[PDB]
Amino acid sequence: AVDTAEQVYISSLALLKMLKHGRAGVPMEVMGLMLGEFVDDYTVRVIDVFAMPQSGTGVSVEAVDPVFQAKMLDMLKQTGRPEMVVGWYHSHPGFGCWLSGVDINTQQSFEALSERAVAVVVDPIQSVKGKVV
Amino acid sequence: MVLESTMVCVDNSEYMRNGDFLPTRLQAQQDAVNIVCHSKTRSNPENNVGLITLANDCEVLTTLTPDTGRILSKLHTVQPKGKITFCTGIRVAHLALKHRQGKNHKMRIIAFVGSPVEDNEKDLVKLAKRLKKEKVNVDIINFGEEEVNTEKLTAFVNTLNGKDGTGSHLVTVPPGPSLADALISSPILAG
Amino acid sequence: MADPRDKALQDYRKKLLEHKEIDGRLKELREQLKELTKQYEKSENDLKALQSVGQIVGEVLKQLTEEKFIVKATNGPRYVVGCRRQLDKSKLKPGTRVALDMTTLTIMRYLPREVDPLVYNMSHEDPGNVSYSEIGGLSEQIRELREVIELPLTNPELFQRVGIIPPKGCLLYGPPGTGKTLLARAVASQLDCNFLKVVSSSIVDKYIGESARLIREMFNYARDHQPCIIFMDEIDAI
Amino acid sequence: EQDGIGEEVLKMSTEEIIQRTRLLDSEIKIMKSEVLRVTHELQAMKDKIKENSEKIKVNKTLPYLVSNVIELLDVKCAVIKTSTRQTYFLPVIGLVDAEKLKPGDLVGVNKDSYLILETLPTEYDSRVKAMEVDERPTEQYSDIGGLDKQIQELVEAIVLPMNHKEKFENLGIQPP
Amino acid sequence: AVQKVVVHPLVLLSVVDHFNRIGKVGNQKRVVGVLLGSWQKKVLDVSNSFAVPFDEDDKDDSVWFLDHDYLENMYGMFKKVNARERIVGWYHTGPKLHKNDIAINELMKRYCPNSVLVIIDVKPKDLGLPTEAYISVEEVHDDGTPTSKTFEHVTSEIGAEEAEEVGVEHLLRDIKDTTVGTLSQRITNQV
Amino acid sequence: VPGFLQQSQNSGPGQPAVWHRLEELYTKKLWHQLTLQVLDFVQDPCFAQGDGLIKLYENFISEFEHRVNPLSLVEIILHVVRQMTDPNVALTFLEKTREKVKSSDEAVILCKTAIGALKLNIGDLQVTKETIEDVEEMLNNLPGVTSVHSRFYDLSSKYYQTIGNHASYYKDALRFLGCVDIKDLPVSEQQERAFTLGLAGLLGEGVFNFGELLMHPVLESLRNTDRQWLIDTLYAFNSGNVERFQTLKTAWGQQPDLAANEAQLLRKIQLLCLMEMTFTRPANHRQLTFEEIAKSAKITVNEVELLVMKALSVGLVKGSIDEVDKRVHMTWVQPRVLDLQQIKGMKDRLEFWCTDVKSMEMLVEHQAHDILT
Ligand SMILES: Nc1ncnc2c1ncn2[C@@H]1O[C@H](COP(=O)(O)OP(=O)(O)OP(=O)(O)O)[C@@H](O)[C@H]1O
Ligand SMILES: [Zn+2]
Repeated sequence: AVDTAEQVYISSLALLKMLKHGRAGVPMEVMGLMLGEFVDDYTVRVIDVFAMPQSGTGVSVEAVDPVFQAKMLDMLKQTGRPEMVVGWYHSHPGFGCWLSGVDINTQQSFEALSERAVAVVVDPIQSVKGKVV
Repeated sequence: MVLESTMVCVDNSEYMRNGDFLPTRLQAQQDAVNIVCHSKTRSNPENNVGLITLANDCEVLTTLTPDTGRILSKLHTVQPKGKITFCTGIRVAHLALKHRQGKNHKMRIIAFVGSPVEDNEKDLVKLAKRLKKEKVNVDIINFGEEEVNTEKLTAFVNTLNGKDGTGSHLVTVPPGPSLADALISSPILAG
Repeated sequence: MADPRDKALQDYRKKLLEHKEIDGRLKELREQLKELTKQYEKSENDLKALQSVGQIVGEVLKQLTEEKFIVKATNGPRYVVGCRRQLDKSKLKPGTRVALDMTTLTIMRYLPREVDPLVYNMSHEDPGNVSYSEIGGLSEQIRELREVIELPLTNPELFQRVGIIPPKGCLLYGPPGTGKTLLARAVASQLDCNFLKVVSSSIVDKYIGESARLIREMFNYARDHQPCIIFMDEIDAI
Repeated sequence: EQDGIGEEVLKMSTEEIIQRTRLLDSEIKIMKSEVLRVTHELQAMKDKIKENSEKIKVNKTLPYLVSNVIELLDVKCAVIKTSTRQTYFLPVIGLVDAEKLKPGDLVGVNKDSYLILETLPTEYDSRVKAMEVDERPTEQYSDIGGLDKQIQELVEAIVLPMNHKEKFENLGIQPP
Repeated sequence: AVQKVVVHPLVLLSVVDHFNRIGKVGNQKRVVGVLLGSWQKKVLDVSNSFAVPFDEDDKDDSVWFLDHDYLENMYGMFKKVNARERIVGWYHTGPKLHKNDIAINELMKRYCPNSVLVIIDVKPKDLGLPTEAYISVEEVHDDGTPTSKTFEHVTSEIGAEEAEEVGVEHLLRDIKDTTVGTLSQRITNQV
Repeated sequence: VPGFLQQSQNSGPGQPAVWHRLEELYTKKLWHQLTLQVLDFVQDPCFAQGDGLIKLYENFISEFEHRVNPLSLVEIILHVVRQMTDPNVALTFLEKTREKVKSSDEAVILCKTAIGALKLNIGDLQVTKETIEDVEEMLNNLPGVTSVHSRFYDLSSKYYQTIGNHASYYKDALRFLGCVDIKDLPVSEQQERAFTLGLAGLLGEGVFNFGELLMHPVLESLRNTDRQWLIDTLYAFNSGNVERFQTLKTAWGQQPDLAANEAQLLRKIQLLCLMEMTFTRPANHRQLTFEEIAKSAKITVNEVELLVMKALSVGLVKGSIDEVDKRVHMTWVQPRVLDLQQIKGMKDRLEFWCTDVKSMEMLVEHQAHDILT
């Protein structure tokens, strides 16, 4: 009853929604939620990635609007497919990738509410030559 | 408390601007839409009321939505200048009943007919046997001018709910003054 | 029922008191809606103005190749950037001033010159709206002075027909109170384009090279703007 | 009022109960159709201007930055020099207009977007601040002895220009 | 007056996403959604899109339904999260189109004046066949023929900006076909 | 009021069975089956002498009307005021009926056409250019009436009796025959429809035949019985030959408006035969000499050069003229309609082009497969 080595299955349109939203507001720390499907114990998939309306706070638990998300998720139940969130994302253009002071707290709030909630960090100012970090 | 999908159907054909009533028939059918959406709301606020036309095009003007403030703005300046087309009006109302955001409600259609229909008896019985295979109850209410006890309407209302069906009341309005008391006696509670 | 001359005379009077009553407040409802659209336009103008990145101001040192432009910011390091698409690189003269992107760093928009808001104050002021009529006993001196100023800035064809180049300017020396500052009102009221007023006493500073920097800054505004007049009072100080 | 009576006298059954019905029926049916239409359009636009004034408020952070306006262009466009010796430029200014500003103003600047949103009433050197002397005690003029002519000639010189601002304008003179 | 469109690759795969979403229970073999745009001057550009539940009865091929409340909700959300992207038209798949596409277009021109559609090809991907686009034109027909609609074609392209090609190139990683080739790619280009 | 229709019950065959239906539908306050029945009364091809009795009833409708689509109201009042036959007051009557309804229904557009068609008998210079232009300005945002263009076409046929209207008339005659679908009137007027169609396209400045009339059976299925000279002279022009017999037998048969235009139509066939005789040769040896044009267009040597200067100034060809070999070069740039017999060889030269481009592709793929990869 412990982790061994998980494998994240991302889709082609998932990362494309990540780069365009990250490039969109570069100096304002874009923030959205990641939607997928726990298929078993230690493989996890994500096909559909949506964004969240940001605020003056920035990347935090407070920019996550609960009434907007459940209004959004309900409208996704009839069109396409209904599923449950499996994590979140944010952008750190100032550096590489590590979990910030408040990124670790909203991680704890998500893995206490949802199951494990993997957090994705994308550096939009680095994905330039032929590679993404 | 009952969960249904109320799909009111209006008529904006050219035979609506006669005004045999003491008010305008458009105003008579407008207040008819008013008193039925007030009825479906206070009975259960979880239903939805949406208008549909059928004359010269079945344009979905308002979506089948639980809000009513949009519909009340869309009752005005309807411009009745088309020709009544009733044959596809059932099939376009059922396709609205298949596209629903919740597959838990019941299915009930009420219709306002203020113009004579010109359709084959084969077409209505193919549509009536289609509503039997789909278990859909449609009400037919006549306005304005009406030939009394037409064959095409009476055989359709019979074949819509046969062998102890719902009780879809075929309202026959008089061409006299004849206010909304004929429409709030049987059908508003006993559909 | 029937057709009288009394009841049908009173039939519409109980009605005309309603049809203008329902019509009168409609103009109030349309006007309030029109102001609300004007308020909505300004709110939407505030929404579009909310997303502004801001552009780094820098200057073009030189041009390396057809896409490589050695530029430099006002305090920061030097960069090698290019242009967007149709930025007309032949105009990018080595010493012009541009606006760089914050993140891409490439050239967005070139800027003509600076203003130095110190000498902004020596531009914007009203003379007097005076009209050669608030001055007396001086028409010999006035017409002679207007002759050398107005004619090059209006009609240089007379100076072609002679050939001779016009001269720069005049000196208004005189014992005080004679009305020598009153003329500078007059020439800056009529046929004014760009009139600078220098007090020639405030242009000194405590730092050793700053006064010379002010002078060249005054003359580049004079080359920025075509025909322009530089009024320096009291040459006796400097 | 004569035209409404004269159309009741000559004819009786042509345009009495016809002219005074057909244009009054057409008027009220337009007025009924527009009294809910303009109202529903009014209320929906009050919501949209509320949601935007909400959204401007949420993005409105408090910590600001002072700067200095250098210039102003149109092909609207303004040059900002911050207090960190850093120069900036925008296509569009922000919440304040282009025609209410001037070079030399200490506007409040966002730390990230660099947007002009505040005015910051622009103080200066402390020396003339030290020269501002308010709260002048009322000294009664009768404390002065023997110099009452000069008192009046002063009061004639200054106080009447302060009070009678329009007596000196219609006469054709200028107060010294 | 549209020269040409240039939608990113974001909606291209999407539709195929939504076509993969419906194919478990769907028997419609066509996916009709709503195209979003950012109309700049004369050239058109699409970054984002979404779908909407749409069915079409094969009988009488004239009966359709669109959910506009779901359109009014989700577009207002997209404008709230991103106040750059707006409506420009719609899209469907399948080369053989059904004849209600005029009826779809004439309704939603109350949204977009220069309404435009893009046809993608989910199943045909073997020959050289990219996306295809039309324009909403209302003329007679030519001169001496009865009056008609006559869908006019506008040319298309697949543009590609920065900051997505790095996301594109890193997903290819199979042949990748580097620029100017050493004489063997050029012959295949001529083949 | 009901006594007025009882005393006006006469003057129409079989009175009471339609007048009892008229007075009952009067009393049911409907406006459509009544209006169809009034439209049925006016359409009855009689002397229709009860204009003074129907104008009071059409007045009596319009008093308590306030409900009816004014289109069919003015569509019948144009039949009423035409039966009254009084142009002194018909203009003031029609301008009263136009101003009394200024609603959202586009009924002014057919009133303005009803102004012009009644006014284009006398004094036709002062408002006539204005009353034709106001219709074409007000034919926007709605290609769905088809009566306003019909009434616009009717006044343009009334305007055709002028000095200069020949090119715009023929293009208008193509539009109206396009917007109409049914024929709904016998051939005894349709034969003069196609006949004045044949003249206006023949007396056109730049319009010679233009095509899209041999395909439409609106002329050949209506005049294959009478006046065969006009069908044949359209055939000799689409064939492009001079055929001095047939182009003369039309000059005998049609006397008026052909005497002052006969040398013009000789000029038109001399410019037309070029762009088909260069189509007979499929761009192989399109350097043609002056001798073959002089043989085909039966024109002398000293006039082929004035001929081809005119043809280059028209714009149907942009070729060159050489005289060091006296051979005229032809770069034919203005296409037309063609029949299926000339489509056949055009489909074959596509297949010849197809089977060569394919065969050369097999040769490249065979040769360069080993370095294709
Ligand atoms: N000759 C004159 N005619 C009319 N007004 C005069 C004349 N001379 C002076 N003034 C008045 O003087 C004022 C202008 O100041 P003025 O130019 O006299 O100072 P100034 O001569 O420049 O003094 P200084 O030479 O000490 O700088 C004006 O208000 C004007 O009314
Ligand atoms: Zn982070």
